[PDB]
Parts: sequence; structure tokens; C-alpha cells
Amino acid sequence: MAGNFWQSSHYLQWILDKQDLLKERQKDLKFLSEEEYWKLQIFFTNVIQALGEHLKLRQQVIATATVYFKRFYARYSLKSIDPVLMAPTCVFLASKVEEFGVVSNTRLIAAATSVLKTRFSYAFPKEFPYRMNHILECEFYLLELMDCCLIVYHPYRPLLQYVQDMGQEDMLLPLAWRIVNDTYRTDLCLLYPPFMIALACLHVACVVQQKDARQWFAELSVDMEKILEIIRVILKLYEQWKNFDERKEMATILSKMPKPKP
Amino acid sequence: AFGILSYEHRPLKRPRLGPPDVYPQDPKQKEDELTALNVKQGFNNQPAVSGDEHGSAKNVSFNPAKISSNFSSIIAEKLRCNTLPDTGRRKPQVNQKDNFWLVTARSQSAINTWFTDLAGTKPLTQLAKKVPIFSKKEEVFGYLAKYTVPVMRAAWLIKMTCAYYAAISETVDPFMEWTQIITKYLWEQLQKMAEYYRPLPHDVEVAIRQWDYTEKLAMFMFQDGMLDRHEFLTW
Amino acid sequence: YWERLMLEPYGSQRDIAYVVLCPENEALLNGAKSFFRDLTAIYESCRLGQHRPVSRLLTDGIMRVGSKLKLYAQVCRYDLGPYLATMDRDKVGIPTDGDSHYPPAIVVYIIDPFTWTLGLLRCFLEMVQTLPPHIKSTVSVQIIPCQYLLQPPQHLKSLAFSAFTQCRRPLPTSTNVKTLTGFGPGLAMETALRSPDRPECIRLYAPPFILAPVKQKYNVLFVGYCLSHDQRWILASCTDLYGELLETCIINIDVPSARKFGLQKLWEWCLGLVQMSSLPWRVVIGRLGRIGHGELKDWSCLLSRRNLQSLSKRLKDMCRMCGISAADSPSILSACLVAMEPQGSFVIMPDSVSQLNTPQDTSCTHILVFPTSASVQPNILQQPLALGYFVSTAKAGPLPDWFWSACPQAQYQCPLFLKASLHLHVPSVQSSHPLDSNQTSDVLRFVLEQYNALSWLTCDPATQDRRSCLPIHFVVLNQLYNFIMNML
Amino acid sequence: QTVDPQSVQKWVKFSSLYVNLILSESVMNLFKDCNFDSCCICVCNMNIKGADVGVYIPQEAQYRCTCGFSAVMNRKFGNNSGLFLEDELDIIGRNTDCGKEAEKRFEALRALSDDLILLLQDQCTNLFS
Amino acid sequence: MDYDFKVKLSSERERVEDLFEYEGCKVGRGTYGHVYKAKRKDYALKQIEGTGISMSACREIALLRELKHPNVISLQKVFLSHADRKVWLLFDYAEHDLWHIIKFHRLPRGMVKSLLYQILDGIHYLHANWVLHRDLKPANILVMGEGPERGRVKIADMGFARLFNSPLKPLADLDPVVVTFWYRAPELLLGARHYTKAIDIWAIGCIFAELLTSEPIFHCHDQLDRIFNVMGFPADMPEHSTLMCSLIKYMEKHKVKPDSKAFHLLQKLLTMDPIKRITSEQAMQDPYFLEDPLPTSDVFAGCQIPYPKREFL
Amino acid sequence: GLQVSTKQKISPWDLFEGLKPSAPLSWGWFGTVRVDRRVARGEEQQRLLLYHTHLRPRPRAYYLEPL
Ligand SMILES: [Zn+2]
Ligand SMILES: [Zn+2]
Repeated sequence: MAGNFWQSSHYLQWILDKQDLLKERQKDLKFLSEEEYWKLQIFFTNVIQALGEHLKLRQQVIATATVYFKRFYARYSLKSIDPVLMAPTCVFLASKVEEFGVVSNTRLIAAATSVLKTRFSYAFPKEFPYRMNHILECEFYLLELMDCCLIVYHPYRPLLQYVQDMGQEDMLLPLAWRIVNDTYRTDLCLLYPPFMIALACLHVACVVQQKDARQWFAELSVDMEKILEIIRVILKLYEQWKNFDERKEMATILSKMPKPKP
Repeated sequence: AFGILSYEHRPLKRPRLGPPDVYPQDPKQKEDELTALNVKQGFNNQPAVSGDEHGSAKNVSFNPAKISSNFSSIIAEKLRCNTLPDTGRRKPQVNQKDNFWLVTARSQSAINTWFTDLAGTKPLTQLAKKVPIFSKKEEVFGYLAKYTVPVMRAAWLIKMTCAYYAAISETVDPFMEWTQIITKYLWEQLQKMAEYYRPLPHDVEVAIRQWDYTEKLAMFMFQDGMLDRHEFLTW
Repeated sequence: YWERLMLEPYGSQRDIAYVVLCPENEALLNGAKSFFRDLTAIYESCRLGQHRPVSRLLTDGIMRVGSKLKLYAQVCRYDLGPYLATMDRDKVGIPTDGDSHYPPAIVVYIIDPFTWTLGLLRCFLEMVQTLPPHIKSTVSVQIIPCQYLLQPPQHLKSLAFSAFTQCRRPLPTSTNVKTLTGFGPGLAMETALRSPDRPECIRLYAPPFILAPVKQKYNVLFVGYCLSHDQRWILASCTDLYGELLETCIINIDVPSARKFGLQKLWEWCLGLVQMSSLPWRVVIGRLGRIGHGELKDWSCLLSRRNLQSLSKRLKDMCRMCGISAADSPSILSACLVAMEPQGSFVIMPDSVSQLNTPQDTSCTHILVFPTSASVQPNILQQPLALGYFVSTAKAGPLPDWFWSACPQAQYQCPLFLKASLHLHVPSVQSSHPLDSNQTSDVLRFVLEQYNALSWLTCDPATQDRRSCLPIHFVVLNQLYNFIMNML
Repeated sequence: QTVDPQSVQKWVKFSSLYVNLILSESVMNLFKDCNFDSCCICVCNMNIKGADVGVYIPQEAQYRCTCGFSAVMNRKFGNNSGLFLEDELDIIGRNTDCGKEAEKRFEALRALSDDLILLLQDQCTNLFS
Repeated sequence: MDYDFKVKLSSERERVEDLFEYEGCKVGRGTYGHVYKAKRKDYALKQIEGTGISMSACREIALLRELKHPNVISLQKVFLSHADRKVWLLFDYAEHDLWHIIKFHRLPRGMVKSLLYQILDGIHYLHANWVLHRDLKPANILVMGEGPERGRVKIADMGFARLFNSPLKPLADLDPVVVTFWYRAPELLLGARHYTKAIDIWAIGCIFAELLTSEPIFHCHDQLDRIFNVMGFPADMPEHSTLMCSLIKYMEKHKVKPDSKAFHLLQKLLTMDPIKRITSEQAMQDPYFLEDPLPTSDVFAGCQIPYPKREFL
Repeated sequence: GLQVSTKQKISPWDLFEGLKPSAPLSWGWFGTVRVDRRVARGEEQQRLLLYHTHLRPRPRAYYLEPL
């Protein structure tokens, strides 16, 4: 259902506070630190983004599946089901609910087994040993644990509404789109309604391009103190990416994962 | 779910926008237009960002000291924006063309509706857009006692009557001239129950139902500091 | 200018349905129906909701009754018990919105023909037991004298704001998720809410106005306690930094050792309010009387540095996320004790000078503090840690007799002199805030202007100024001290 | 002041050198600092008696009580102010005089359901009485 | 993925056969599945055809999780049995189908005044939430009978319902035939690929004329001749050239007055072009509902029900 | 900070609720600041309390007991 965010099941239920996710991640924090878990969530978002890019998909299905990836791991352990199997099954569910089209059975392996051995072979030296019988039970299990919440609102619709109201479209929208694509790495979408993320996006992009957005932001009546920690997360997000590399580290992180028992 | 704040009935940017994330049915949207080409080849959905929409640039440099300094300036000028600046003292003014009717006696049924709603529970903001003003100032006391309106709602109608009379006569001290009409309307009440006791008639109870309320009207009128005390107690 | 500016308070306009208890006297009957219809006006002209009576029509919401109190009580009990226990012409032009997504407050109004009157209150002891729990969970009682109807303004608005304050809206128990799934996060907060270790009847408090914020997250409590006319009862009341909470308690100590248990019993009640929150606290204890020699032995020994660290280790056990994040654990960061007593030595007159003169129309407060070192040159240091004076142009209400037995000649002066001292000053338990400083002058000049601030919350809107001096937790303590004076 | 009560009362019905030398040593000789009036039990030796009070009030060896405690001045506040009854008898003295008079005053001062007392504290909880 | 997770989920799960007597007494059968009457050990229990979740089954569960209205059916609980891998659904029992009233009458004008109102306000709410039913049939209109609410009809069987907020594919690319040929729009019968929300306005006006005459107006190129039969030929979008007055007479033979407010609403409901067709909210601004007796919340208005109970199959 | 400066005298014939803003009253007299809506701090503490499950509070009649 669209056009009414404040009566949606995502807003009523899946908006989870900061203290809730910290308690639920403690069993995952028993083996790895917060930095190792956050870099792992950075990487497995990048895997899902790589799989969505390979299938010639849109961006809306990639963000929804990443939320579906983040919703399950917010409130369940990492050692329950293998995250390497989360990446194909969430993309299929996101493309199914948006009515973009159902992928083929052999196509999805060709989507997966190409990607994990052309850009992620250092992370996975072995093959991807999973079939449809593993996926079909998982997505049937995943919707059972999602509280039947299949409709996800996205910050792109306010962001286009914000830039069409403001007027500057050509010099802001590419800068606005890359920030919202980057903020899906963090957990802000499970914490806040999306239209403050778009407002914090419009605040960042005008400062980056040195655009005087004083009179546009001062007139509107919303809470600016809750924007501030959203700004604070984003500046911590890019700062860790300066001293983080992909190929060097995760030989140790993926060796230290708690693997599910057969 | 009491702990969460809802902006559902709090619109953002009231001149140019509406509710924050509620999307109303715009009747001039792309999903309702039908050209000749749109029917044949289907819906035309193009990417909002030309080039690579999926690509996100993380190698661009950021200056968080610049962002926090600019954000501190934005929140500061909103405090200057939300200030409700001071203004000089002035008499309250009205627009005469829509706030009332010029003639009261055009319809007796409309008066019975308005004073019943005045005796009702509706706050007077809705009643402020249309108020009665009589031919003279004396009928307002007799009619309000007939409906037994509470005095707080009765005194607000008195505040209407002097405001409109001051505006037409601008092209006078309100205390004693209002006091004179109050006293002379209560002076003629004493002519009834004094001489009609000495040779119950229904005309006596007509005077009792209007003297009793207007006397209690006048004491609440007195405690407000609303009229002149000296000439009233002289009467 | 509340009704003039038509402002809206906190609490979002709670609606009140009412029942009126009136005897069969005809002249007394007509004064009430004019009073409560005008009371309906003043409650609704101000933006506080709806003052409509019970929806069933019973002579405009007024019921009748009938030494004679027994006759007044039988029909009080035999009637109020079970009572509290397709054409649509204009609906076609508009459509229905849908299923989409609070019961009104019930406050019974009682008139008192008597000019001991606990027998009218004995109805409320009978109505609390003979009702279902959903009805009886929010029931308030209102008493007014009968002489208000006959002989006299400011009375109508004062009674309106008191009943709106005393509504005390309970926390909802049903959340209406309608998840329609065997398990999920929506059921998880639903199941945790109905767990038997959560208390019932929270009765959330929102006054018509709270203190405005002043620019980590923390909160400071103000608690005040004093004894009754006898030594049988210790009476306490607690407030927030911003006054958003107003709770009090009654603890009995009666003997035919004896004083350590009463001071101990106050503190788990004080620890009760902080543990129903989940942010770390700062505790300030006020005493309306004077601290004696033997009270402070209990106040220092169990509220020491080690024991507050001891309960810090204990609270991490039953709550997991108190172990991880210290900002979500409702611990105590610092402890202080302030004794409150008059001075009665100095006098100032406002009439002597050296655009507005102060005392005839407004009030002001002036403070001087000092470290009061013993000389200029174990757990408890010097008896005055630091002292400061509290002079105020604002007058005070009815104080207890033992408060002014020191120097009663200074009672009747309008600029009133007060003497406040420090007795514990325990900073940085978990290891800058003004309470965290070891400088003894700074911890005075933090709590006292908030003590001035909570005194400004005592402004009756029917009064031009605050109705008395002192903070509201001291005033409400005196409001229940004078009530237990007169009635028992 | 006088007038208001009458009004409502209307409305009810129709509706020797050595003598002064010793007296100077204990009466006018007690002029202490008024900033110490909020005083408490001694910190030097942990007693309700200290400094040079022991010659003004009728043993134990208090050694160099350097704090500002004076039990003479302290007693005045103690006798009729709001205090704990155990603490009140310590300041007076159960063995000496007037401890029996304070006990008699308290016992004559005294000479019901639990939910009704809880009702009394609800009505006075509000802002306006 | 381990054994202890499965026994934890099975313990938290409950069985539909252990709570409901859905076996036997099958009251409804169709291409959507089987409808059973059952209660706790009344409700309408639906089993979807096909092993696993399907295209209709995904469309069912994704929408009515979050939608709620008095005039729309509402689900109370889903069931997922892993023994056979099929989806079980639980709605409240609906006594009378609108097909039953039509078949029994093959007529007071007060109820069809209100049945026209109660569908039209619900379809405006359904359009308001940016989703299309794409299926309006007399078998899809179900009436409460002698229950907690009287009247208050509900719309069900939205297996063909699709969001139209943002079509990433053309709508006819994933569904060439969207509704049965008795109520297919001529617009999509012309091979229109991108079609707007005016399709349902055609469908309600067809079944309203069915309720006006107690006879199917459109009856069995197979229907395009019938569309040109009752409307004449429109002499004033693709494959237009390859196709190779009647309204007044067809209503006259069915004893309906041509000069009436019902006919003026009927003729404005059905047009060849979707732009000149009215949408949902302007239909209820017609004073046809205001005229004389007006739409009631209870469509029976105290009258006893002559229609029988739905017989078990 | 916030001190007191002056006093203004106004007739009671001007104070009426018919006109929507404050015509005889100046908002700069009071230092009125329009601030945005936020939830109650006690209300969010109740929702935040739901995950801790701390020690049981007393049933408020325990305190009124003999020693
Ligand atoms: Zn805890
Ligand atoms: Zn000492």
C-alpha cells in the first residue's frame, strides 16, 4: 500500500529503536567485534548490489532486498542460516513483489555463480553449492518470519519531490542519488522514516556543491535535532571507507564466521 | 505504538507542499494521461538519473567540519525565523463586509439558530465569522436571557457590539455609554414587579426571567473590570 | 490570557463525563445546574476537550438522592453501582474514510450539604470494589462545597484545570497490530507488554504546562519529604527536572532501629521511579524540616559511594542491555542532600530606595551563596558543606507550625528569608555537569535556580502570580500536610 | 480581615556584682556565627556534644573539637522543630529533665482503612487545592 | 538451516486441521480454489490452487496485509502447511453472494440504490490506495446475512489485483487477459497495452445494468459484436481498422424508463474513451442517490431475507 | 538572560476572541518562541521500559503497613 506511510505495517512494526537492535546483535557480537560485523554488513550489501547489477535489474529491487537482508539479520542470529544463501533469495522476493518479472531457475545460478567467481572469488574460493530446493524453502520460510510485511517505502520518492520543489535538478539529483544508494549500507532505514534520510541527503549535497539552501531549509517545520545524528552516521560511514579495503581483510573475517551446522 | 511521533496531521511546507509522505491522488499525473504512443508501446519509464543510476560515488571527498558549521547556521536562523516579532499597540480591527450582516430582522429563524448555537457548546471561533448586530443596543440583553446563554459566551457578544460601532463611527468612551443602556434596561425592569404586586400574572414572570439573568450578567460584567464602576453604583 | 489566546496544553484535550450528586432541595438544585452548565462552558471555551455529561439523558446528567448521611449513602451505593458497571440523510454527500485506527474520563461530582465529613468519601470506597476493572482503572472523585452555588469568576477556571490535571491517562494495553502471522516483531512487543512482570495502571501524568528545556542525555529528580503532625507518618513527593512527573507516597512508622527502617523504606520507592525509566539519573533530596543528628547516619551509610556502585553491578543482572550500554541503564550518577530551614535574622524592606516597583504586582528572587569553611587557615565531612540564602519577594503559603518555631517573629514579613545547606555532596559515582564538580559552591547554584524554576510551575491561572513561594513538591507536600491536619 | 467572616456568617441563616559576673559567663557569652545555624552531629569526635559546651551543659574526653558544632545553640532548634522522635530525645536527654515532657506531648497528640488513606493522597496530588 | 530451528517453528506453528473443521462441507469452488465453512474447535476458509506460492497467491498476501475498510473483505489469519506446501486462508463467512440474489430474481429499488453506493465508495478507497482490483464480478460481491453487521457488502477475490503506482513493465505484458469476457472493457479488447484506472468504472456499470434489468446485458469478436449491439457503432486504440440509440431501446424492453436519473448515470458510466469516462468520486456526487429514498447502512432495512443459504458442494 | 522590563495597560474592551491573532497583545512582550512538536519524555520512557523488565515495583499498599 502506498500514499499513506503512517498507517503502514513497516512504520507500525518494522521501525525498531536503537536499543532493540543492539540487544539482538549480542549473540552475533559474541564472536566478532562491532567493526567486523559492520564491515561484513558493508560487504554483503555490496554482494547484493553486485547481483542486482548483474541481472540488469533496477535500483528499487536492490534496495528492497537489502532491507529484507537487514530485517532478518536485525532480529536473528548470523549462524542460523548462511548469508551466502540470503543474497539470491531476497533479490527474487523483491523482484516478485514489485512485479518486475520472475527470474528463471537456471538464470539465477548463472547470475550467482558468475559473480562470486569474477569479483568475489577471494572471499569464496569454492563454488556456490545451492539449488532451487534450498531457495524455495528459504523464501517460504522468510515470508513466514517477515510478519507478512512485503511493502517497503523508499526515500527516492520524497527525494524527487524535494528537488522538484527546490528547482535545481540537473546539478543535485546525481549527487542526491549516490548518497541514498550509499546510506543503505547503514541501518538508518530500520531506525527512521525515510523522508528525513532524503532531507539529510538534500542537506549534504548542497553543502558538497556549496549551494545556498538556507531559505529552503529554514522555512519548513520538522525536527532538525533528529537530522543531526543521521548526519553523524553518514560522516562516520564515509570516514571508515577511507581506511577499509575489500581484498585484504575478509580472508580473516569470513574465516572467523560462525557457520550453521548441517 | 505510543512512543512514536506521527506527522500524519502535521503538513510540511504548507504553501508549496502538503503532508510529508502522504501521496494524494493528483489528477494531472503521468498514470492517467493517454497519448497515441503510450497505449501502443506501453508505459514509458526512464531512469531519473541519466547514466548509471546504480553507481554510488564513495570516493568523493567530504568536509564534516564544513557540514556541521553550515548545519549550525541553518538551525540558528530558524530560531530567528520562529520568533513572532514584536509589534506596536493598536486597536483591533475587523473587515465589515463578511464578519456579520448589516440587517438583523431579515429572518427571524436565522436568529433562533445562531443564539441556540451561542447557547450550545461550539467554541466562538466558528461563530466569529458571522455575528448579529441589532437596530439598537437594547435588544441584545433581552434575547440572550431568553436562551439562558452562559455569561462568558454572552460577554463575548458584547465585545463584538462595541467593536463594530467604533469602526462605523470612526468616519467616544465605551464604559459609561454601555453602562447607561444596562442601567436603563434594568430601571424599566423594576417598573414591572413593583407596581404589579399591588392591585400570579404571566407578565411578572416575563420580567423575572430577564431581570435575574441580566443582574447576574452585570455582576460578572463588574468583576471583569469591564465597565465603569462609579456611575453604575450611583444608579 | 489562556482562553483569550486559546492555547492548547499538554495531554491533548482529555474529555470528561460527569455525574452530579445532589439532595432534594429545590433552591439548592437550581444553583448547581447553572453552575455546571457554566462549568461546561469554561472547560470547553478553553481548549481542554469536552465537558459533556453521561450520554444517557437523566435530567441533564444530574441524579438525585432521597444523620441523613446514611440516607445519602444507601442510594449512593444501590444506584451508582450498576449504572457505572438506518437512515443517514447527510452521510451520502460525503464518503466513509474506512476502518482507520481512548475512553473518556469519568469524574463524579459531589455536593456537600454539611458546612467529620468522611462519609461522602465512603461512597468511593464502595464504588472501587463493585465495578469491572476496565471501568474502575480510571475513576476520579471531585468534591465541592454547597456554598459555591448560593454565595460567591476565578472559581470556575481553577476547578477546570484541577480536574484535567487529575485525569491521569493510563497507558494502553492493546496495541491493535493485527499481524495475522504466527510470529514476528509485532508479536514480540505485544508479548513483552502482557508479561506479568510489567505493572498495571501506569497512569501517565501530563500537566497543562511543563518547564521549557534549557540548552549525553540525563535527568535530575527532585524529591521532598517531611513528617506529619505526629511521628507516625513520613510523607514524600517527587518531581522531575522539568516537572513532567508528579508522584507522592505515604509510609507509616509506628512503634509502641525504629528510624533506620523508615528511611530505608523511602528509598526503594525513590528507586522505584528511576527503574521505571531507562536513562541514568541524578538524585537531589530535599527536606522541608531540619536534618537532625541521627537522620544523616542512615542517609550517608546506605547511600554511600560503594553502595550506589553495588546497585550498579546488581542492575546489570536482570536486564541484559544495561550490561552493554550504560546510557540505557537507569543508574544514579551523583547524590546530594539539601536541608531547608528559615533564617529569621536579617530583614529587608522594599520601601527604601538606594520604572516599576517590585512587591505590589510581581515577585523576584535573589541568591547569595558561599562555601562556609569552618576555618580560614570518614564518609561524612563538615556539617555545613556549603550554604546559601534564599530570599524571595513572593509570599509563602501555610507552613507547618514546627517550621517557624525557631524564630516566629520573621513569619509575617513579606520578603521572606530562607537558609539552605549541603550535607552529602557525593559526585561522580560511575567514575562537566555542575553537580559533578567537587566545588561546593557550584552544587548549590545548580539546584536552587531549578528550585526557583519549579516554584514558577505553581502558578494558578486564576491568579496573576504564583499562588505561593517554594517548589511544587514542597507545596503539594504541604497541600497533603494541611489535608491530614484538618481531616484526621 | 474582620469583615469577611461576618459576611458569610450573614449568609448562613437566610440561605550583686558576683551575681552579674557569673551570669555574664553563660548567658551573654554565647554569641556564635549565624552561618552555622544549620548544624548537625560533630565530625571531630562523632558526638552530639562537643567544643566547649561541656561547661555550659552538664566525663567523656572530647579532644580538640575543631568543627563549628555547639550543642547549646543546636538544642533550641531541636526542641520544637520537625525532627525524628528518636533524634529528639537524644538532643534533650531521656535521663534528664523535659524528655518526659516531650514524650507526654507526643502521646497526648495522638490521643482508617488502607485504601481510604490512599484516596487522600490522590486528591492532593494535583496542582490546585 | 538446522533441525532445531524447524522444531522451534513447528512448536510455534498451529495446524488448521487441529483448529478448524475445514474438511468436508465445501461451500464454494472456483478457479481461485475451494471455500470451506469452519469454526474454532462462522468463517470462510480458502485454499489456493497449486503447490507453493503462485502469482495470484503473492498478489493476495502482499496487499491485504495492510488494507482495511468496512466495504472490503478482511483476512484474520493465514496458514502455511509444509506437508503439502500450499497456502491456507481464513476470511469471515459471507452468507449471500450477489450471484444468489440475481439468480433468485430470475425487486425493491431501495437496496440497488444502496448497493450502488456501497460498492462505489469502496472502489474509491481502493483507487485511493493506488492499486487496481482488475476484476469486478457479481460473484465477487458478497453480502453479510443476519450476522454482527447487516448489509455492509464486501469485495473479495483480488487475485488479479496489481499496484499501478509505478509500472516497471507494461501491464499487458504480464497479463494479456485481465478479466472475464462478460465484463471485459472494449478498450483492452482493442489490444491496449497501457491501460488506466477507468477499466473498473466500465465493470461496475455493466453489473449495475445487470442489477437494473435482472439479466446479463453482455452475453455470449465474440463480445465486440455484442458491445456494438447495445451501444450502436461509435462513429464519433490499436488495430482499429481490422475490426471490419441502441442504449435507449435495450433499456426500454427491460421496463426501465429512459428519462430517469438512473439512466443518466448509466450512460455516463460507459464510454469508448477513458478520459470522458467519469472516475469514482464524481459518481457519488450524482443526486440520483439523494433523490427520494436514500442509501442506507443496512441494505435490507428490516426486511426478512428470502434468499437461501449457500449450499454445500 | 530573561529579565522583566515594562508594564502595558490595556482596556478590557479590546480583549476578545473574535479575531484570530493577538491584536491588542504583542507576542514580543512575552518572548514567545514557536517550537516544533515532540513526544512526551515520560511517554517514550514507557515504550523504552518494555525491553528491560526491571525489578517489580511495590503495589503501593506495602508502604502502609505496621513494622
Ligand atoms: Zn534494564
Ligand atoms: Zn567537632
